[PDB]
Amino acid sequence: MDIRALYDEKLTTPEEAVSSIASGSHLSMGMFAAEPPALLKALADRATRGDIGDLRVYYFETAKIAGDTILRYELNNRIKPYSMFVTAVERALIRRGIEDGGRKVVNYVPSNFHQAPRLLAEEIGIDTFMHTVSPMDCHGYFSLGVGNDYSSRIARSARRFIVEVNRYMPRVQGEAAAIHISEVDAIVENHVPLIEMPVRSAIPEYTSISHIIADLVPDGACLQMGVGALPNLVCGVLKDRNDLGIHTEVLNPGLVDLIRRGVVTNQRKTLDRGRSVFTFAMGQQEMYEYLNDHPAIFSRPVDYVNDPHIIAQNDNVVSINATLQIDLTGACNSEHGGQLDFVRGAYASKGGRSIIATPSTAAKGTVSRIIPRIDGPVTTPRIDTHYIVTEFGAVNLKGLSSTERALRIIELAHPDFRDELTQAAKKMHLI
Amino acid sequence: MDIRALYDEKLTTPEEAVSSIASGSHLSMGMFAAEPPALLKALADRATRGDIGDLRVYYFETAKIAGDTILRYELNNRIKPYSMFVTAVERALIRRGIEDGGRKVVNYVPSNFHQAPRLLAEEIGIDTFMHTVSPMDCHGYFSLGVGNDYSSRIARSARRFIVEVNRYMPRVQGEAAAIHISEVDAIVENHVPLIEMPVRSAIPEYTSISHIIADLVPDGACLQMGVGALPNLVCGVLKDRNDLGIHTEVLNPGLVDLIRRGVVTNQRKTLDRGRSVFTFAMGQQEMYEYLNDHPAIFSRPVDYVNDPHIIAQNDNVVSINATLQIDLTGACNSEHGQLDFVRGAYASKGGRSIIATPSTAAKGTVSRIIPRIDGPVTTPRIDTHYIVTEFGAVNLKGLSSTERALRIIELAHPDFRDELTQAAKKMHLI
Repeated sequence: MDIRALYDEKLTTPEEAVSSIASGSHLSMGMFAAEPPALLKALADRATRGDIGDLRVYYFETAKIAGDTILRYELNNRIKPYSMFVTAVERALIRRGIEDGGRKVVNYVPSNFHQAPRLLAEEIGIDTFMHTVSPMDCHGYFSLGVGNDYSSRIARSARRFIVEVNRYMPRVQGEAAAIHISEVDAIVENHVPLIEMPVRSAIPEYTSISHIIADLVPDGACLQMGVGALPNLVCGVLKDRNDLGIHTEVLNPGLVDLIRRGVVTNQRKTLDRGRSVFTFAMGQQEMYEYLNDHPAIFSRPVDYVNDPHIIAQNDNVVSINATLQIDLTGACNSEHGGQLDFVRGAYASKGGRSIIATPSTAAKGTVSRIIPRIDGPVTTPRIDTHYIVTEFGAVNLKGLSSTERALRIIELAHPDFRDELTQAAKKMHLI
Repeated sequence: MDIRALYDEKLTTPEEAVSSIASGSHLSMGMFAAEPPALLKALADRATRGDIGDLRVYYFETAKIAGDTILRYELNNRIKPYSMFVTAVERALIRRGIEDGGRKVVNYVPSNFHQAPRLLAEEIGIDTFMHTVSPMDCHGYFSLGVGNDYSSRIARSARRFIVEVNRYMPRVQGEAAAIHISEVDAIVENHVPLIEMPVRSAIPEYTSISHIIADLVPDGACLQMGVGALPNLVCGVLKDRNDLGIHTEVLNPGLVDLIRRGVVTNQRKTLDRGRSVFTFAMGQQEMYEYLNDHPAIFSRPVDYVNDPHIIAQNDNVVSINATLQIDLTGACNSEHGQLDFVRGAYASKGGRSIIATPSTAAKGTVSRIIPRIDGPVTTPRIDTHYIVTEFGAVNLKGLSSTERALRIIELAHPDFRDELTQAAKKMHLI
């Protein structure tokens, strides 16, 4: 009942906060900007001093904060990274491990992001959860801010929950987004700016792509949008629209701009009418500040947002994702869970469209991103692909034969490669 | 108003019935036993006479009926197979084509079985549909019998619907399973036994395997069982359970036996309480006869039955499917459809998806546990729940790549664990 008394009792230093984490246990943390830099530096220091060991850390969407501290290659023998998604940080480790006599240093845990809450809480189990939070409000609640995802579940299921208060973390309204002090085991404070998503340059091809994509977005569309230069530009094209909605996996600066412009009203959604729904947020300082106390933005846990069945309840969903390669069948590959939840959900939505877009080439036009056959596991299976788009147009693949697929996909390739690809298709018997 | 008058008006010969189908149009037909033999023979003949061309046929689960009629190789240029699953019949055509001068002769259409009704009705478009049906009842309705699937949907969407009345087709109750006479364009009669799935004999491993699986089936389970001896036999170890339910893609003999025995009450299901749900059926004459007018069996369309969200509604779902290979990561491969239930069972409260296979093939000489699947998979590794061989069961959910590989190598036959362990080390699955 005395919230200022509980806060003072629980408030401590980063060093002391992480000091009681058991060796040989399971720890998890928020995603990206949610990762708590002061707590993680102190924990990394505990390993450096040889005072903790055999600590498994299970997580998604790592940022420079985790990579610079606990995930640093030298602590790999004491803090074991159990990544459930592989980003730039793990790729760097993976390469280092290969060069060190094919040593294994990342313990990839295959999973569905939409199942993360259940996997972490039930099959795996998380003993300690750490997350950056907004400042306590006058009723005693902290907000997970940029993060909802699996965090709102694991913050509660973990045997200890440690928070890092940071005034740069927006106070976001959402389902289980708010956590009462009575539910927090320790508090440290570190007011420092949130980590930013790098702003990436627009290549020329995105212009034609954004216009091709934009023709495929109807009024009343309910947007889900990934990150990058391409989706931002698309958001740029949609500024003249009206009455759009948002139900997105990640909330990004392009989408927020449409909110700021009054383009997104959410009045045509079936679920969460009136509110922009997302499961975690990434962007730049201007966007992070804008989320603070916004009543028309509402974070929800990932097992809700990325449930394809939930997605489909909104009419006219448009899912826009990027990929690196598309093959002649055409399966798509985004590497070299998130996305796939929305491909399925958007197709299921009434009037819904799933769009996957890529420029037709890479490397100053020397490499085709339209290829004969993806190498190994794919991102988007060919049975799920709906609409693909390059600077040369768009194709809806649903119901097309293998031959019809190969022929139409080749026509989206750069002219320099159509002859080469046509030959490959006959050799593969796609014809 | 007068059904007897409408019937005689529409009744005709297979020849005349199919004589009007336009060249260059799209046709589809029921699955398996639903494939109308008289109508399809008559259609194949038009192609032989050279009286029809450029006809695309879109379908799933070919049966020797279509295999021996419209699908015969010599007609490939006139009746074009647009296959949405690839089974034994298409393999044979495809192999023959390669021998006929690297000629492309089968068109594969990638799809989700549970999207089949929409893909076919809306993306592809179907003009003529043909399906075997039970005899007209005294209210003027035929039944799709052993077929619902996408058949219920396309019978209505096609410009023309042609039925083959067969007294051997059971009269089955289900959603849209009954078709009024005013919804039918033409009728032919051909009373002949339905196609049977071959009965297959058990191999010894199924005995250990069935036990391991049985032990994973909780009180009041809601079953889906995959076609084949393995699932058929696990049904057998369940002769003793009580209050089981059925919500399955295919209704097979093993499941029907549990119904016959009173083991299945469906009283613990949340959806379709009291009724066994399936989307199409395959078995032998004894099972087909048993379905006739059964009030506790209810077919529903595949876009309902195979919707993972629907599957999950029922508590304690158990999905038992078989496969040919499991790799060390470990995805599964069923080829030389079911993914919906792998997803649905895991989502069910108390649900389990089980995929099982003997650990070896070729008299113990080939391991069915392999390092990495060659090409595209059936069940992806992020979706696999429980995998079973005669050496035990493992729940893969939440396991790391190392944890997956180590427990999986122990499910391989001992002759192979070392050879497999070394491959894993080389792949850095370690």
